[PDB]
Amino acid sequence: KFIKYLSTAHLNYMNIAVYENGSKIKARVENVVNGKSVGARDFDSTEQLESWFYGLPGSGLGRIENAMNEISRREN
Amino acid sequence: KFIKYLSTAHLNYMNIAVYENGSKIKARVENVVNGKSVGARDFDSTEQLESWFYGLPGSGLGRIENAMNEISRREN
Amino acid sequence: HHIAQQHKDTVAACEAAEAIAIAKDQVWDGEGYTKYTFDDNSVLIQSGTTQYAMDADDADSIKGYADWLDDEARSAEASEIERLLESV
Amino acid sequence: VTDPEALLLLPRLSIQNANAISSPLTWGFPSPGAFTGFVHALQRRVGISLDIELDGVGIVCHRFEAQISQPAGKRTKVFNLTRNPLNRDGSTAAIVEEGRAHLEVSLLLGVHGDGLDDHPAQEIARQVQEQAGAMRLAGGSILPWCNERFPAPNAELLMLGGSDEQRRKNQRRLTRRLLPGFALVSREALLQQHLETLRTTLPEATTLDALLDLCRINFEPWQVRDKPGWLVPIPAGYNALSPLYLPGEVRNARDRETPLRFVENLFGLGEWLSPHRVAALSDLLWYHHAEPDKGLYRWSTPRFV
Amino acid sequence: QELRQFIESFIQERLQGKLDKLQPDEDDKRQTLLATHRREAWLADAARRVGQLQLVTHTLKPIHPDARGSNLHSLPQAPGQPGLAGSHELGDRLVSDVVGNAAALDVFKFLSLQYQGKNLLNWLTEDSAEALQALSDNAEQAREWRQAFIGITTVKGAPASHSLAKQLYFPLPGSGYHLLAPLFPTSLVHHVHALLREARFGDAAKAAREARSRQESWPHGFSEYPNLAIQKFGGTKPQNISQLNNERRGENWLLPSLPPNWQRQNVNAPMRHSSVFEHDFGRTPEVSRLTRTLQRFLAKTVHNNLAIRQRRAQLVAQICDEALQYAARLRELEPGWSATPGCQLHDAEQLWLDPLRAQTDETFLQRRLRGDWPAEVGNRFANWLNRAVSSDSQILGSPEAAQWSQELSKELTMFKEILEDERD
Amino acid sequence: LSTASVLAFERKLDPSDALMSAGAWAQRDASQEWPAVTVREKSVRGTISNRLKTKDRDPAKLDASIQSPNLQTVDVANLPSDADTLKVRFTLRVLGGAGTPSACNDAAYRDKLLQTVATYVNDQGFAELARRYAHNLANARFLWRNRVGAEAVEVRINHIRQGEVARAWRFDALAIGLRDFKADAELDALAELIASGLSGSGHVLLEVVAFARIGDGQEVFPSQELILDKGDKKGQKSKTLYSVRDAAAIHSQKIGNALRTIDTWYPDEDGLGPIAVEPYGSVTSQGKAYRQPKQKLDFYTLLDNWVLRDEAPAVEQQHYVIANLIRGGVFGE
Amino acid sequence: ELIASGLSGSGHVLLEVVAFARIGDGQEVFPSQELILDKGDKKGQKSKTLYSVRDAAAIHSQKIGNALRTIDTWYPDEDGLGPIAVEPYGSVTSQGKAYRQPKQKLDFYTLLDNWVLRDEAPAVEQQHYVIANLIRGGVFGE
Amino acid sequence: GTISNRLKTKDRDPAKLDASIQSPNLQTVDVANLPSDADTLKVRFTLRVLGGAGTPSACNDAAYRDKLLQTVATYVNDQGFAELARRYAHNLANARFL
Repeated sequence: KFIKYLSTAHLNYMNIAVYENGSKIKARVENVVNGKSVGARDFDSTEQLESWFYGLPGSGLGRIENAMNEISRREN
Repeated sequence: KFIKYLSTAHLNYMNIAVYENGSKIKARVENVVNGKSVGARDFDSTEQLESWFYGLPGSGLGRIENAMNEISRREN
Repeated sequence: HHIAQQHKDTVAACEAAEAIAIAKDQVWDGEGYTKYTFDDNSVLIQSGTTQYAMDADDADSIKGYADWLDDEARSAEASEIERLLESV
Repeated sequence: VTDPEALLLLPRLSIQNANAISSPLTWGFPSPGAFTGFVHALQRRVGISLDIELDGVGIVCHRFEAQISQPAGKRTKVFNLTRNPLNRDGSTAAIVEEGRAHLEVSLLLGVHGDGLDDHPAQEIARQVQEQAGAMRLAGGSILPWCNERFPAPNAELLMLGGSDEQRRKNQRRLTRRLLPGFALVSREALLQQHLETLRTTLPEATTLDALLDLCRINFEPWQVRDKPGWLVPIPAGYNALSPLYLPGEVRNARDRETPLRFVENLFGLGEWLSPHRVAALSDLLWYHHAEPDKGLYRWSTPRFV
Repeated sequence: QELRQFIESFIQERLQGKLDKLQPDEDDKRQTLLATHRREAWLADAARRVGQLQLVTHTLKPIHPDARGSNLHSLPQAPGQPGLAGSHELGDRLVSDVVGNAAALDVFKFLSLQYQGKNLLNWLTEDSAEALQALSDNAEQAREWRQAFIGITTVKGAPASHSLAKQLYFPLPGSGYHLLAPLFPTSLVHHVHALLREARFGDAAKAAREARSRQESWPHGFSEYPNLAIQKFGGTKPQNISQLNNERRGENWLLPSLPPNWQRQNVNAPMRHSSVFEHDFGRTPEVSRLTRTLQRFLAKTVHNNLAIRQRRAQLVAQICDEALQYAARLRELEPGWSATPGCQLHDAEQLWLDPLRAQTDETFLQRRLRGDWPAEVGNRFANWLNRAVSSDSQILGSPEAAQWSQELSKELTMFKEILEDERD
Repeated sequence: LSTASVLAFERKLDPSDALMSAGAWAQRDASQEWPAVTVREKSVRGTISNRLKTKDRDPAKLDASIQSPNLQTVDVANLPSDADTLKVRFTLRVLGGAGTPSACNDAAYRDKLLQTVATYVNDQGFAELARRYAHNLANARFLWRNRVGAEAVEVRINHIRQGEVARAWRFDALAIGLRDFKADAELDALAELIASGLSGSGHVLLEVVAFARIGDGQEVFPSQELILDKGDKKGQKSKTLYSVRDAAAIHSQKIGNALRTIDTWYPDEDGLGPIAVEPYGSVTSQGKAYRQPKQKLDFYTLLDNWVLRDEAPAVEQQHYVIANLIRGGVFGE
Repeated sequence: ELIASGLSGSGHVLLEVVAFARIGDGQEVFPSQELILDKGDKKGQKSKTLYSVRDAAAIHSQKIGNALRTIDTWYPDEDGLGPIAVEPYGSVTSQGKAYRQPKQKLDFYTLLDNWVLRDEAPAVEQQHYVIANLIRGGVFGE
Repeated sequence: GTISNRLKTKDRDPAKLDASIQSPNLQTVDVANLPSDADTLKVRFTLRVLGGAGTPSACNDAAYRDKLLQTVATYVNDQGFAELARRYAHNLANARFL
């Protein structure tokens, strides 16, 4: 079910994990030591994941901070 | 539509152009070689343009540097 | 658990279960629940007339604890069902 | 509402650990009710023994630093709490939330009594300061003297007698020691004016409070609306809903001898100023009057304009 | 008599909600257990357990969670002041919601169907003949249940309080005290926070700030909220503090009440040449903000003279009084004013910003600068105001610069009049 | 005579926030113009070295989690590189009148309480409590971790009546023990000052200044602030430090915790040491609660048995109860 | 003997360490590098900041502290590479590898649990590893 | 800057490379160099050795903490700190911290 981590370096114990559900993938912002997640977002394929992710403003870990601030957004 | 340049000497490719829209004029800070503009400001008549412009602190091209730093101001 | 079986429709002895046992949870959605946690990790779901007495250290009784939920009640409660995914 | 003869001034009272919540809807600098209730506490500890009478208080507010935090780049703020001791059982407790400030404020006062004929000025001001040095000003402690005891001498000024040149002279001698601070008044007539301006659609006043202290961006067919001053929402009294109760009725009162009602606060408009705008410094003190036939309480500075 | 078409139809609809999970061995008892209850006994067992809830509009619990006592629905009067505002201005839109054991809110929604475009709530407190035509039951049933239905909107039966209820004395005009127990205005908090969440984002807010991205705005006006402060109730369990939805997970935030010196600075007058050369300006962002606001009142004619007759007179007082604040901040902070270069043009401003006397000062200090009432810095300050804001000559041909020159005349006159006693 | 449903005691021994400023030893008597210790940021690249479970643990997530570096931003406070002495300054008021509550329902219960406390003071003075308070000001309990591993710690205490100094004390914190309350002439003098303060016989304001040799450019330890950690937005930054206007500082209630470590009268073990005075006398770091209510040594049990029923406990437990009244708090139901 | 007399609590030990290196005239020195994050702002910014104190380049304290505790010559995998520093789940961030796996029985948590709770004393060099982790310090437990 | 990263050659046309090296890779960095008339780096720091390396600062259990102190005290009584201080002395001897 688990595929990979989205970033290669943890920014204060937090990282985005990429999961597989069948015909869709599940990106999920989560703590690493504990395991409990803070927000999630469902995509259809990994091409949508990389195509959406590489369009974010930033480079390196500013991109992963923007992605964690995007997936774990206050929904209301 | 175009009327004149506001200054008679370009300060590092940059100059203020004065345009006409009907019942109003449009001062616009712009590059000269390329053509793309950086900020703009709308006045009602040329008497407001010269009456506002000649009240700026400076003389010669210090006045046109203050005017370019005024029209192309960060609006927020 | 047994207190809602010898008194399965007696809500006065469920108020005695409020008198004896420990702290309480509430669930607000389109429906409405209260949850009575016990010392034996037994959480009584209470809703109007109907109820459910949960038995922990058993994931099948936690499936029965998830048999009393709307999907809006399952829009909440996900940090409570996944909280109980340890007990082996 | 009685005009005082003297204006006692406390120079630099630095609160450690104040209460920066002050209401369920406003946030920052604390209520005027703490600063008036402090004066009535001085009236219950000093004024009956030196035969004087303390009625109002003048907020000056030289310095203010709230223990806040702003992480994650958001444009909102959170608090900086403290710990509590462990559980009743021995694990941990819940977390209530409490505001906090490192305040420094100067306070004008108002004296009515006959103690001036019985005692000189330095005696009166010295007794009042050396009682106020052991109290708690707005829910937090009052910092004692240090190397900055150099402004710590008080002042006292009779207001009625004397020529007008001594009035404006010594008045400007007062306002050169309140010089970096910003005074605070109440300006509800402006709120009635804005009710009469926005009375085309709806005369509601709470939505006017929501539409005064904010940056109104009005676009062009964008122009920021010009603020006519440094206005601020403050709590301004109580508007009791329950009928009054006899003393020995409600369980868990403070004492079983004074009556009770259940109240809610009442929101008003206030304004921070420079002290040189004020015509006479006696028109700055915070009084509070009442009529307990109904639930209508308020703090105010009557006759400011 | 369509109340039987409310009760007897709506309970049947809730039975249709229970048809999704029905087995026949449980339907053998659920036939009479649902139908015989659904006619009469659902209101009996439901009416027996209404007192587990409590419908109030001001709750005591967000003051402290352990506190038990008196919650109040009572908002009978709006007798308030001519200028003061509160939760008496609600009138309509009364969001008053449920405090208590959440297991039995099915009664509450059943009482919510009474005000579905009808005046049957007064027929739920009275009007038993309307319950004789419509409900058509016995007098003990409908009248006893009608007695038992007011008991969710009223108190439990005795006034109470707690030692964590913020009880405060309040002195009277020459009389005793009234100790008062304040509450938390939950309906007002929910209403105002619904307004703030409508204002910060929504349909037209995203549209108009999208027009700020596009520079293509239309008739509309929005706003921005500086310095909202989050206050959180309940802790990790905002459920036990009642009424708090996922929209309000202990999320009551506060409008700011800061004094305008909350953001202090470091006073920029060291012995370096940069501040010593440009010392005549004395600017902050507030000074230049008021100066540019003063410049923006030049294209205002007499056609809208309600604003310019008032705001221009007040608008110049804050600049000179702000300069008094600049000498205030310079005065009691940096007492070190020793010898350095540039003591000829910064010598009149030195006697304007009169520092403390030196410790090595001899007897020739009551004659070196004793007669220094420096009225020349109102002239340099006048030149700084003249070069700062534009002085139009089309207002000089009119009487706008005679009245305007009168305003700067008397305002600089009163400024120097403050400057008359800088030493004496 | 039931208990009062509302009781509240205002605190005495009110400290302030301690300020830290660094300098050089033997420039110690001129410690008045020393610059403050500032709080700064630095980044920290560490590895993940906590405990990791075995349930719902894909080993790809495990080995992917261990083999990757962690990035983080913290706050530190260090001395300047040419200074080896920490200076910690705070003040202390001693109010006095430690029997009168600030809020009480009953009038008979309050008069019985004042007769009990006045009976205690008339039987024996405040000499014991002021002796132990004098020992906690003598050494450097209020230097919590800054004391650990130091060459020499010197404490200077001043008494203030006006813009002057009445009497100055100069101690040595390492010679004075951490666990052994031994008498001394100067500690009896300062204990007479504090005991004269708590009885209401005068006004007592003390200025406490502490000096510690740590090392050139070493690390000082201010008190740490709360990042609330409410669900989302954990943030890049960690370990924020408390401060005043451009100076590191310690909270006032932590010094106030360090002053009231009196209690050597636990039922469990008197071999560990004095830990501070609390009702249900507990230690948050150890996770234990000494002085259980299942025993008869709790503050509420002794106060109820000594006010309402005239059953006077042992003398040292009376020192415990009066120590809780000097602490103050919110009592009653 | 001085450091061993210091760690046993028999005295106070403060050392001053000064290092000298011939590199060359005008060559490049290597201070430690700070954290920046390229987010979405205007006109760009820097890409390499360096740690400093008041107008002097410097190295972080935890990097020197990393350089002091390179003890561990007792890996199960290979003792031919060299000593790399002492960590629970003994890992190298640059190499991307984690020696001393918990699937073996040489982890710090496994040896500490088997040596405190059950009195199963490990080999002597692993005891040097465990006491080295106690001199390192950390946040242990659940 | 320049172009020296790997490419997938799934969106790497031969015109895309020339277009990508028309592109600006302009950049601003920090350097630290010696002065031109100096050839020696000096690195100074201090070091405290505290001691008491068995006592934790926070522990729930009292029996587990006493068992831990008996284990560590058993270790120190069986053999000293000579090995660890020997290896620490070797890391201060050479220049690992450079």
